[PDB]
Amino acid sequence: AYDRAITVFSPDGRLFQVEYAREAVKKGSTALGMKFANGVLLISDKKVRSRLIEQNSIEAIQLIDDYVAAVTSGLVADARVLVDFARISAQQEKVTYGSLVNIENLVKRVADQMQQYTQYGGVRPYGVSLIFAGIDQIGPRLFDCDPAGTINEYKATAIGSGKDAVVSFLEREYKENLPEKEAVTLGIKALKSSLEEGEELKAPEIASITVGNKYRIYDQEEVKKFL
Amino acid sequence: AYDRAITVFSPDGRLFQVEYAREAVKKGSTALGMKFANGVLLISDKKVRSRLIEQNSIEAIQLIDDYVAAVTSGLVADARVLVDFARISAQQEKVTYGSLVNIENLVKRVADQMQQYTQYGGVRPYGVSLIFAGIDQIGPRLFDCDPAGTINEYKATAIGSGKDAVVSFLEREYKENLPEKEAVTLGIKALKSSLEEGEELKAPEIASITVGNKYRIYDQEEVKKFL
Amino acid sequence: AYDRAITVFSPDGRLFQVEYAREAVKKGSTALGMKFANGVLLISDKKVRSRLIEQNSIEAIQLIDDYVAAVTSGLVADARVLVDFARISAQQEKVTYGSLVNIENLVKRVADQMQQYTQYGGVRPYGVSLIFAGIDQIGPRLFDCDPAGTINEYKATAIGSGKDAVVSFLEREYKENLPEKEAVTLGIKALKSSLEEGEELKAPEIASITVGNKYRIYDQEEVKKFL
Amino acid sequence: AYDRAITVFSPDGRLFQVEYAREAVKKGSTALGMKFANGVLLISDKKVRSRLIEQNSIEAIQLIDDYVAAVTSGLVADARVLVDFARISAQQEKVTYGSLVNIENLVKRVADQMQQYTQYGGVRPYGVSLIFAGIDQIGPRLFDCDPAGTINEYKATAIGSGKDAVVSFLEREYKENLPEKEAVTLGIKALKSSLEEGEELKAPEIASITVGNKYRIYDQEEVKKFL
Amino acid sequence: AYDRAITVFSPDGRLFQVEYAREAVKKGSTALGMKFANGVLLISDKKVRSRLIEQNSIEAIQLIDDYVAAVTSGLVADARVLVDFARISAQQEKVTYGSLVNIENLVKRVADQMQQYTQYGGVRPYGVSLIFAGIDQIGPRLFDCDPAGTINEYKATAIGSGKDAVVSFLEREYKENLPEKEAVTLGIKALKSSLEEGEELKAPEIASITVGNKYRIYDQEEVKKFL
Amino acid sequence: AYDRAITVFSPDGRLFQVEYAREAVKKGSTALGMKFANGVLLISDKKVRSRLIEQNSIEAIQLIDDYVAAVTSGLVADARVLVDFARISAQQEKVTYGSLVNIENLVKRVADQMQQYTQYGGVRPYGVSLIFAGIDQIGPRLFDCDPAGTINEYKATAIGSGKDAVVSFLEREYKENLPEKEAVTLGIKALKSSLEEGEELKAPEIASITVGNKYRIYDQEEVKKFL
Amino acid sequence: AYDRAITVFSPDGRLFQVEYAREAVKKGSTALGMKFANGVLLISDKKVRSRLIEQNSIEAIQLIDDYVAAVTSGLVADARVLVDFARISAQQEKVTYGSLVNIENLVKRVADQMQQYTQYGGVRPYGVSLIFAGIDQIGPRLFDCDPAGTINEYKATAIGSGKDAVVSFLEREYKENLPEKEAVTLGIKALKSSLEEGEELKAPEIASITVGNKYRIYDQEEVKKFL
Amino acid sequence: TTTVGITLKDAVIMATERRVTMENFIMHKNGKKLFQIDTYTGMTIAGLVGDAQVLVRYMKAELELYRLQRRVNMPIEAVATLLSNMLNQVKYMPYMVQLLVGGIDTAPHVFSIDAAGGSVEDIYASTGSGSPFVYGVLESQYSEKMTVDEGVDLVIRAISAAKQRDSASGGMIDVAVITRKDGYVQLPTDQIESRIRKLGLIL
Amino acid sequence: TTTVGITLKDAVIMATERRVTMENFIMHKNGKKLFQIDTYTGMTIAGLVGDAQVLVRYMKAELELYRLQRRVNMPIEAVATLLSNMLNQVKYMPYMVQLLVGGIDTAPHVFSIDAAGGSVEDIYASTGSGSPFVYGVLESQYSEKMTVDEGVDLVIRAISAAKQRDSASGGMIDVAVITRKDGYVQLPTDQIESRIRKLGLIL
Repeated sequence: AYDRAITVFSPDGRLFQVEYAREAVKKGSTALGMKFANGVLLISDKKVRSRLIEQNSIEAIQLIDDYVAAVTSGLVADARVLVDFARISAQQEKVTYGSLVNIENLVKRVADQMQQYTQYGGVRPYGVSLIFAGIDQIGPRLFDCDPAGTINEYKATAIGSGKDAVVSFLEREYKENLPEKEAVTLGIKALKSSLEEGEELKAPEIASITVGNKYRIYDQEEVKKFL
Repeated sequence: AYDRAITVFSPDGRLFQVEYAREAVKKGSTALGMKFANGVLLISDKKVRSRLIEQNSIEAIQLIDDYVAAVTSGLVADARVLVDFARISAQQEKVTYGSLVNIENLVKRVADQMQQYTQYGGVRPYGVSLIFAGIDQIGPRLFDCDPAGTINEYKATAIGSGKDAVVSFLEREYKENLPEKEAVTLGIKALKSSLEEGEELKAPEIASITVGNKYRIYDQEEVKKFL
Repeated sequence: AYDRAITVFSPDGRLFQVEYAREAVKKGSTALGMKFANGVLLISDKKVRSRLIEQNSIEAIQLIDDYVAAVTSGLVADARVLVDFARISAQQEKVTYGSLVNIENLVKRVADQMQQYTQYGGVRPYGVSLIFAGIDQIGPRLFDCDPAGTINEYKATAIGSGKDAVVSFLEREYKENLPEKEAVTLGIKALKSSLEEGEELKAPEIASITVGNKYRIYDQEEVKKFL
Repeated sequence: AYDRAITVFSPDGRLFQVEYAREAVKKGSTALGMKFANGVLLISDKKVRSRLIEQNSIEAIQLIDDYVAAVTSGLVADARVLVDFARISAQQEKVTYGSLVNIENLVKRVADQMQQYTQYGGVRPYGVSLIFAGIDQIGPRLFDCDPAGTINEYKATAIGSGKDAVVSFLEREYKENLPEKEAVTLGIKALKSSLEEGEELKAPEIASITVGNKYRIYDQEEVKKFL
Repeated sequence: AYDRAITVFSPDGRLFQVEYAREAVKKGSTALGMKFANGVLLISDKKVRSRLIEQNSIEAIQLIDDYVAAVTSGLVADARVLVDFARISAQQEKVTYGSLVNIENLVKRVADQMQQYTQYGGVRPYGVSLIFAGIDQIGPRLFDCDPAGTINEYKATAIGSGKDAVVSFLEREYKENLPEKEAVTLGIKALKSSLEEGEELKAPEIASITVGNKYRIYDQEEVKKFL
Repeated sequence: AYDRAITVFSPDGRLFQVEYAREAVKKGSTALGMKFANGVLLISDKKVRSRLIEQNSIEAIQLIDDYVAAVTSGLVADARVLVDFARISAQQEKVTYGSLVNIENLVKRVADQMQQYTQYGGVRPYGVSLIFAGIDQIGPRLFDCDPAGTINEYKATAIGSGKDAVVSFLEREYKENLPEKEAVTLGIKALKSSLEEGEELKAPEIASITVGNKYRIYDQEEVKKFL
Repeated sequence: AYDRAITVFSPDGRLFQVEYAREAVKKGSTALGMKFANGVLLISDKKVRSRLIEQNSIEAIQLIDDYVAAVTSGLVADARVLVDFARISAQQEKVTYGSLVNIENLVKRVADQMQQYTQYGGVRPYGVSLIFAGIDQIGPRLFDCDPAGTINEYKATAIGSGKDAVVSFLEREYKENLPEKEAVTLGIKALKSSLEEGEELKAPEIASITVGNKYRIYDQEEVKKFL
Repeated sequence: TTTVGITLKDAVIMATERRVTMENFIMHKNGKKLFQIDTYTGMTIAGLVGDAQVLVRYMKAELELYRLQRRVNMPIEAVATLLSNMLNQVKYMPYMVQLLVGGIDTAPHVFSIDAAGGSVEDIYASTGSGSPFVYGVLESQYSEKMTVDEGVDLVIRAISAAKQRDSASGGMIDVAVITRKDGYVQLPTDQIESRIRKLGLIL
Repeated sequence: TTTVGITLKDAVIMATERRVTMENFIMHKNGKKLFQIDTYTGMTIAGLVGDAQVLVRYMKAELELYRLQRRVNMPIEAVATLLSNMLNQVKYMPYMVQLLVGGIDTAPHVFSIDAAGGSVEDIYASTGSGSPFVYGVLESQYSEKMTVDEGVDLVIRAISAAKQRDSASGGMIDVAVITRKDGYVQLPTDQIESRIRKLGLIL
């Protein structure tokens, strides 16, 4: 009888509406990424749909800068609006300070925006989680921003339906500072062990950055190697 | 007890109100379209009504530009307001950049508009789905924008009451780069196999564009050939 | 339990509040009209009330321009406010384009206005349907605008409590391009066959326009001929 | 379960809240009036209260112009606010057109105002009916404006608790173009036959206008003649 | 089930919320006043409280002008805010017309203010009744303004818990144009016969005005005479 | 079923929400004060908390001016916001009139502010009572402002959990114009007889003003004398 | 049935919604701090998470100035927004007065912000408690600001899930003016005795300030000494 | 232009000329500058034509709304106070007008208001371009013991002197005596021509 | 125009002339520049007529609202402070007025306020066009040991000198002595004419 409004706690003291937004994140496809020796990557599973899809507009990975990028899971509607706000806040940040000095407060702008909607009645929150990644003045960065607005900056995570199984794998297998290729293949094995039996891992989009370089997205045949 | 407000999830984590808007789309007549060798077309079923109807204002296909066009299904009221916002956003896009450079962010503007109304209380969403189509700097484009605001660009779809049967046909029969006529007849067969037994396919509106050309609407006797 | 708010769909996916506004239209008196060889007319039933009524302000037919005119049925309150908005939108249209070039977007302005109130909470829609009619750059026009905002241009319709019986008659008797008199008498027979047994058709207001001419309202004795 | 909000119809399609405002009108004292050979009058019953009342501020008849005047029944609170809006709209009308040319759109302004509050949630309507009366460029006028906003313009009515009995009398006795005195006495008999048994008709306020003249209110001893 | 919102009538057609505000008036102490040969007075019962109370700020009678004054009963909070609005409206009135010409529209301003809050949801009305009194261009005036906004000017009334008993006395004893003293003693007897058995009438505040003079408040020993 | 909104009366005619705010006042610690021969004092009980408290920011007595001061009880959050509004209001009063001429309308402003929130929906009232005290152009003043906004100016009171027992003592023991010391010791005995059995009165903050002087707060060892 | 809205009290007179926010604070990890001979410190427990976490952005202690600092517990989303408002209010304070003169009204600004959201409907409060600490013109300061907006300045406290056990320890062990090291080790023992059996105290962040100096954060190996 | 307003025993007389220019170029030989503002007071015009007519429309509206709310006529002090507050709420986009309002409520008054809203009581006043001439002849011949006919003869002699010695004024004089007994009566032009031919100021 | 305000032992005396111009062209030989602003203080006028009368209306309203809220008269420092804050909230669309407010609360005061809201206490003050003349004669003859009759004689001699040596001032002088005992009393014009004929300043 309390899971109806965003503004009411339970007698335990929970926000059931916020947690249901976190549940709506869980219905989206798994996407992971880690940082390594001089840089960070991202991996996103895509169950290949109608071949009629031009691949350009189903990329869960999106470039918010030449030096920051991220990936979503959940309500694709809210997801898209969020990646838009990430881009616009990156622009305002870059113009008031000459450059995107710290990725952390780009993620802060996005997080405070997602925070506020968990508070006021007449608004429902965003049912999306975002994993930011890039290079700043400090180096490799990798955040995750959930529906409530929590940011915790990792050197690896996932989001989505697999997230527990992937972070379970990485929590017992990952070792830092791998040279990029070895890191990618570890993350591929991580993504593999999150599926259900019988399911064959299709081709997932993966992209990376190294210190002093821009992004690049591995095209499907550079991806095809690690199958 | 949760399907009453746009802002509340279920304990499964669903938005029953958004899904009911998607159900309200399902009560509208089937409309399909695909892209082919240099360009895209659209097909829209019309069960021919009162002959008193001047045909000019029951066209489910509507020209948002000389180079972008679309079709709706659902609440005809919301549908009309949506095609209006599509035209106005095309104009603002074309004046701030000199031309409609990418169809994708026209569809983005429309999708963000339809997105927002799935979020705030005191507003119900739009019970319409839209299939945009046209030629840009990249080439043939074909989106579909649903009530929640999902966009997925296809090279073929339908919307409406048939949509499952039509996409079921296209999912096992369609082959890309057909010369325009052959494509149209494939899409006509697609539209045919979505009706119920006894129903005879009447005359549907069909229109197309090719790379470097404007739209044209096949008039009823050019349509009459493919019956 | 769902027919309480304008913003909630049913699990079938209906808007019961909008349909109840359509029901409130049904409590108003029948009014019909058709276009013919060079022009359009309108017919409106009036059960003659208190002879104290100055006939000037019970005319269901109202002149929105010298070249556009319409008729309502339902909540007389909302009806009047609607015919006001029709006049004002005709004026804004005529001043931003030098003339009322197309009747269709006058009806669009009215329809988008009636549309919006079917969407937002804290507002109920208009319980009125409107039948516009006139001459534009294209020729004879005849729309019907319902509470939800649907417009369908006809060459004949009714609205009101009889509407089904009248459109049932016209659907099997009407033939286009009648010379004005013959058309009127057909529409009178249409209005006649919508009443209940014992009821005698009183004197209904009828008015018309032809291509290149303004309106005129048949006065009661020119009406009295066709009894 | 539906008569709680102004914005919800019944499955019959009624506005129970609006009708309850019409019921609140019925709790106010009867007031009538008619037009005659060159002019209109008004009659308003007053059960003579606390003699302590200086008669000035219990007049149900109120002058909105030297040439328009009216009378209310229902919530005296809303009644007073309405007669204020009638005066102010008469002033704005008179200054944008040099003179009160037509009484009809003064009554339109008042009626559209009373209309709007039957529509939006968070507002209840006015529980008052108003009977306007006067002389314009056309001649004698006599409207009645109810809570919903209906205007119908009579040559005689009542409002209030008696209204059915008075309009029942006038519907079978009244004859137009009576010389002023005879008209008044007919209206007095109309007011008489609306009371209950045993009740003696006290002194009612009555006032009139003739073509080319201003108002006057019959003082109590000119009233006392027709007892 | 209808006495919950200010905006809903009953099927009898009553405003139970407004009537409950009128009930909240009934919990306040009795206060009366009348006009006489050239002027008006006021009487207000006060059950003498804590002797710590400085008498300056428990006066139910309050001077809104040197020539208008009033008294309240009910919610002391709303009462005070009301007498404030009475003062401010008297000032605006006096500056836009050079002087407080008519007391009636001061009471109109106050009554329209108290009126409006009986109408809109999200607002509760004022639970206070006010009895204004003074001298204007016409002469002695004495209104009473209730929660709904009814004004009836009297030459005598009460408000408060006794009001029925006091107006019952005055309705069978009061005779106009008494010389001030005799009037006061009649009003004291009126106040006396409203108490319950055993209760001794303490010292009530009484104040008056005569034509061409300002107010004065009888101090406690001039009051003490009439015990 | 009625104690849920600030805007609904009971059928008795009570405001249960306002009274519950008065109940929330009752959970705060007792604080009293009286005026005497040329000036006023205040006493506030403090059960001595965590010695970690720097005594500066738990003073229930607060200086709103060098010549006005007050004390609160209830929700310490609302209490603090109130004493802020008292200070700012004293400043605006002092600048528009050159000096704090009357303490009474400082208290009026605070009271009207606390009044308004007992009226409008979407707002809950302040759950605090305030006892103002000081010297003005008239002399010693001592108000109490409760949640509803009632002000009654005393020569002695308390507020808080003891308030009934303290005002019960003062109602049978207090005698005016005591020289300051004797007054304080009477008020200490008043505060003593409000505790429960076994409880030892700790050190309470006490402060005073005399005519022509500023405030001073008795420090803890001047307080320690009267133990 | 009352713990649903922020604006309704119980018949006991409690704000169950505010108390549930206080319960939501209780789910966060314990954080303590005290002041000593010339300065204040803070201690915050952190159960060490994913080694992927960059330690820079999980610090519960945050520097609001070079001379004020604080720590949170509860909703990490609201926590972050709060520490942002603390920084911004410190800046506005420092620019309108040349320097952060008093820490107390920085904490006032934060508490008034957290206060207001316990009052208005359509807003839920912040589920965070904050412990500010620093050096001002007066010296060492240490507040705690809870969800309702209570501030009490301590010389020692905790917040979080342990808070009762830690303040229970400090309430019987803490002695003021310890030289910094001895103080820290006492606070470490305080933090130790709040855990459950079997749990080993990991490495907690601890930081301090002394009179005339800025902050410093003990790095993990200076922390490692006191294990 | 010119105006005149004269208070005598139990009446007040106002009159203007009728010539509107609006250019140099006298353009309208029959305008209207004397207005009935209420059933017991009137208002004259001596300023910019558009602004003055808008002020006449607003004051007609406000006084009619006033009498219709309260069933009492407005005091002359009240109408000048209202007009002064209206003209002084906007003086940096001001109305270039010199108004003059006169009438009788319990005693006759004629008030003058400049463009900044300065109201001042006086027993005889005038505004406009041809104002000092009529002030001269009113100062030389005016007495407060006159009758209504002597007053209107003095008014006609005044405005005739202003016409003979000024360019901006001219055209046919119209006069309206407002008194308590007969109310607002504007004299017909035939009686005014009879008074001119009786006084011998015609050429 | 001219004003004068003189504080003596237990009273304060203010007086103005009555001539309003409003043009060059002296137009009204009997205006009103001395106003009762409250039962124990008054206000004089030496500026633009419309702005000054609007300020008089507002201050009458605000002081009456004040006394009706608090049942105490306003201090003279408070009324000058209020008037200064009102005039200085708008000084770039300012009121071209030179106000002077005097009265007695527990000790008599007369205060001066310019167009920018500069309040300053002084025992004798004056404003207007004919101001330095009355400052000259007040400086030469004024002593603080005068009675009420000596004070009002000094005032009449002052304003008579300003009339004889200035164009803008003139007309009949009106004077009102405000004291604690009798309250606000404005002297009738017959007593003022008697004092003029006794002092021998008539011609």
